[PDB]
This record gives sequence, C-alpha cells and structure tokens, in this order.
Amino acid sequence: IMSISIRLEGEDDGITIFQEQKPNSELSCRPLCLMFVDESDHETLTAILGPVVAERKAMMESRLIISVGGLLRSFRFFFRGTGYDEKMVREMEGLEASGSTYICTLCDSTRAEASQNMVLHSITRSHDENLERYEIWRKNPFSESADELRDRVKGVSAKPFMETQPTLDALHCDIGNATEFYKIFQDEIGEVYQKPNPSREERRRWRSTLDKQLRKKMKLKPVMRMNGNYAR
Amino acid sequence: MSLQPLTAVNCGSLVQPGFSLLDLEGDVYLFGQKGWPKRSCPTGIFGVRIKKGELKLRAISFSNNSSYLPPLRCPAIAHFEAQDGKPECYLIHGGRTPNNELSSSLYMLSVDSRGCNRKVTLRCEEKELVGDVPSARYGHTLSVINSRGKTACVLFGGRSYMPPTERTTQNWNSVVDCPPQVYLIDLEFGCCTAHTLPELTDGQSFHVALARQDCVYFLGGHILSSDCRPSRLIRLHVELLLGSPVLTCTILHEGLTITSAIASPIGYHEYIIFGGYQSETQKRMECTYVGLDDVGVHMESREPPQWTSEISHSRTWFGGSLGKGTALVAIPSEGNPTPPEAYHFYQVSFQ
Amino acid sequence: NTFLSCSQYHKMYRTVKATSGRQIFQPLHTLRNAEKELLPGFHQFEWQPALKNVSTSWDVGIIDGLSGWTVSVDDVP
Ligand SMILES: [Zn+2]
Repeated sequence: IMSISIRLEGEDDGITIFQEQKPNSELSCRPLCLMFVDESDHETLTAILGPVVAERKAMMESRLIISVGGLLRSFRFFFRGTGYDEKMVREMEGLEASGSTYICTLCDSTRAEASQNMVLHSITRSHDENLERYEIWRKNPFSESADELRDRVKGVSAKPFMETQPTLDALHCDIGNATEFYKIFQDEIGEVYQKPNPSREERRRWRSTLDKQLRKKMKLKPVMRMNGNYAR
Repeated sequence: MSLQPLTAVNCGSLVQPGFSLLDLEGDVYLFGQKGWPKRSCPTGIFGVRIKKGELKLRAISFSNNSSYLPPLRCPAIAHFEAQDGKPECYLIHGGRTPNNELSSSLYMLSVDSRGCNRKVTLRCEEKELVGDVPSARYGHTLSVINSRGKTACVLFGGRSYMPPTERTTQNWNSVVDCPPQVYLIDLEFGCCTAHTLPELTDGQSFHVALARQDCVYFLGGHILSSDCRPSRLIRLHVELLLGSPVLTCTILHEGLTITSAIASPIGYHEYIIFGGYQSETQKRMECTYVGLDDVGVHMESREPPQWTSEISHSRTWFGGSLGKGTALVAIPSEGNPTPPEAYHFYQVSFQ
Repeated sequence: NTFLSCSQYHKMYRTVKATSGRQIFQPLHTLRNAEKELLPGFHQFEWQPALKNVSTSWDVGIIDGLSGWTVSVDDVP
C-alpha cells in the first residue's frame, strides 16, 4: 500500500491523507501467492497467475464499499506495477531478452544508437501499443521479412500477458553501475587503453591486485557477487 | 517392431510434453515449443533429424508474405492432401498459446522452396472463418474429407474453459467439455457450418479421428463428464450436395479404451496404434494395428516391443509419429541433481 | 515477531504462568481464535458495480492456486 489520498468532493484533486513513510521496507510488503515454480516456464506461471490478472483488470472499474471509521464508504483504485526486475519485466511484455538489440524497455534505440546518443530520448513504451504491435507481428499485413518485421515492431515479438508500469527499478540499477565500475577499475589498474586486447590472465591478475588493495584500504573483502550493501 | 534409445545432442529443453510432428515433404517438422520463440528461432519451428541416434534440431525460416504463428500446445492437426490448388496443406487449429490461452483462429501451413543449401522454407496463411466459428477449444480433432468430389473439413471434440459468465477465478483452470457439434469448414472460402447430431450425447477429448473417402471413424474418447473411457467406436458418413452438407452417423459395437494415442500411417491406410493410456493410473503398453477400408476398420494386436524398466515404470509418457511405421516417444526423467534434460527418447519401428 | 513455535510458546506459557502468576501470556487456542480478525476473509464488503467473474462470498480465506485444475493425467499435469 503506497499512498491514500482524497478526492471528494470535487474542484480540487486527490488530497493526500497517507503516504507511506518507509515504502522500501520489508515490513510493508504483503504477499498474496506462493508457488513452487521457476520464473522461467511461462506456461506454469501464467496458469497460476491468470486469475490474478483478471481480478486486477476487473477491479480497475468498480468502486469498493467498506465499513470503515463507522460508515460505509467508497474507494477507487490505481495500481502501479513497478516491483519487477527487468528479466521479468521484459519477459512479461513480449520483448526478447536480454542482450537483445532493443535494450531499452522505454525507448527504441538499439545498442549502437545507445552509444551514439545518450540523453535525447522520449518515453514511448506502454502496454496497449505493445498489444497492437504484436498484432502487427502476428497478422503481418505488409508481408515483410523477419528482420524487418522485427524492425516495424521495434522488438515486440511475444504477446504481453500483463501490464507493468514502464518503470525503472532502483536497486538493480545501483548493482549494474557498481559491477560496471568494478569491471572498469579492473581494466584501469592494468592498461586497457594502451593495450586494447588483453587476455583473461591479466583480467584475473588485475582483479587480484584490486582485491588486495580493497582489503588493505577500506577493509572490504571481496564477494562472489556484489550485493547492494557492498555497492554502497 | 522395435525400440531404440536416442540421445538428443543439445537443445532439448525446448520440447514440451504437448507438441506436434508434421511430416511433409521429406523432413518432419517439430512444432509447439517450450516458452515463447527465443531469438534463436523467431519463427518457432524445427526440422528434426535422426542420425546414428542423435536428435539434431534446425531452425526453419518463413517466407516474406507469411504471417507468424504463436506455438499452440494441443491443436488439431489435419493433413490436407496434395491437389489443386496449392498442394500440399497442413491445417493447424487451435491449441493453447505458450501463454495459457486458447486460439480460435485457423492457420494453413505449406512448403515453399529449397534449398539453397538443403534449407527448406515454409509459409503460413491465416484463414478467416465466417460463421458460426467454433469457439477456442483444445484437444479437439480436425479431418479432411473428399465428397463427390469437393474437399471439405470436419471439426469435432475437445475440451474448453468455463463460459465467460461462469468463468470464475476459482474455476479458471477447470475445463469442461465443449458441447458436441460438428463444424464443417471449407478450405476456401472461410464458410463454417455447425451441425448437431442426436447420437452424440456428449463431446469428447483426446480421441484420435480417422478420415478416408469422406467418412470418419472415432476411437477412444475420454469423456471427463462421466469419466469413462468408452471403447465404442463411432462412425459418420457425410456428403456435400450444394448447399447443404447432409451428415449421418452410426455407433458401432467395439472400439477401444485408449485416450491420447500415437497413430502412425505405414501403408496407404494401414496404421499402427501406439497408444497413450488405458486407464487413469495404468498407461497403455500393447500395440495395435488398425486397418480400415470400405468395409470398416479391421483390428489386430501387434507384439509390443519389450519396454525398458525405465519406460515400463514411467508415470506418464507421450510422443508422436515420425510416420511410416516409425514413431518417436519421450519420457519424463528423474535424476539428482536434475539432469535437466527431462525427457528420454525411443525410436520405435514396425517390422 | 520472534519465530516462536507453538510448542516453544506453550513451554514458555507454562513457565511464566506456573512461576508467579497471574498468567500474562494467553494460551494458544485463544491466539488461534483471536487471529481470524487479522487474516483475510473476515470483514464484509460489496463492490459496486459487481466485480467481473468473481464470486460474491466475502469470507474466502487461503485458497490453493491451481484454481480448479482438471487434474486428469493425460492432459498437462
Ligand atoms: Zn528509452
């Protein structure tokens, strides 16, 4: 439960009443369904999680009527799917994963077009257009070849089954930039811009002096994988 | 009659328990894949090769004009024979997507060109159905008949989800047999008719259907309503005289307690029935031979090859027909740690 | 909030009760009866308009997720 705001009686907007003071805490995360399933098999995941999607979609319209504060009262809902990782965010939206040419879930630039232009971009991706472009991929009204049908839809292959806010996840972003800076530090200790093609030996060797340097200075032993606190 | 283990060299995690083998123009084509099309094959389809026991998978490629297909799980496969106009056709309809949903569209698949370097290209034309379309269902059957002399297609059987009034988030995953009415669909145009028959009390699912000379004989028929596996064999005889398709039926005494069978064509009309299962618990092991002619289907049990302790002791097992009295079967596999290749393979052969 | 097993809790209940009590903690079967206020499926509501393809009973507790799967072996299991 993120926020609760008020609408009656009009003219104005939503007046917030409650906004979560610590939304990132665990103590505020309510589980609904547990399965002994892997994320990978789409078959079993949709079989189980289907009724849930229909409820969300079926609940968006109606208004709730509850005995609260002594009175029956009416609520409306806005859902924001944001707690998904990108593996699953891209899986759940028909997109291809994850070293694909279309890197961005929000924009349409390829990898090449993302090293050229870093900043000028505009948000495009959502649910409904993804649906229609899947239509473009399935019906094929223009009788295009695969690579170009790939290009007309700009990466829309599989059918979205579920709507997720097109949003970025904070924590994994920190992890990615931290693994990049870790890999960059490994390269810089040695000379990567002098020698553009090193082997794995110098990579492990560069990693060894970095790890020794990290332990003597700052007192941080290495991790097999950089968890968030080590990235802090 | 023989069985041999085959080892799938690599890429065997994309085969799922429900899937199809279309044998057309030499090579046979795997269809239905685990998960959505990985960009390893944005199409979804494979050519299968069996060589010295090795199961090798290659990625087919569509034509430019073709619309692409999502992978149905248990559709109705119908072999439309080679004739005018565009031989030869495969009518695929309708299955369930890799996303658990039901696809009430009709796809037509054909061969296009080769090689250059042996490569074979396919093409899928989606065909409109005017009607009277049959509702999205799965487990049903589609068959091709030639009646004096126009070719038509007959569609019957198969489960479906609860109607979208009683569809309930508590009864979602429940299936109930869709009502038993036969759909007559023309290949072109998309005119689909619906007929009802009195002898057909209830619809079925997983009953293999056969068609010759515009007549169809239905085996097995696991009815989930009465939970019976009726061994009655059913027959229908239809004739298309413009503009009504008059259709009649008869019940026969004996057919068989089989559901989900693997029927391999060997002769012109001689079949070997591999069978999936006799009872809920106890799988079918014997092999049978089913000939059919103008008189009727003629039944004969064949010596089943001796199954390995592994394949005799499998909880469930499925497979399909590479055709021409040879078939390919797969077994869920247990191991620790999980291998993960879940499924073991046998090549079964007639004579 | 402490991962206390039911039996661990009863040992402690007997322990603190027998010694100088004036029991303070409550027994298990009153924890088990005063909880149904906290778990789902207890308070009444009504959705206006009626929810789509959702049953109207307002007391469903924990349901198993298969959701009426047609368990027969020959289909997907
Ligand atoms: Zn973007």
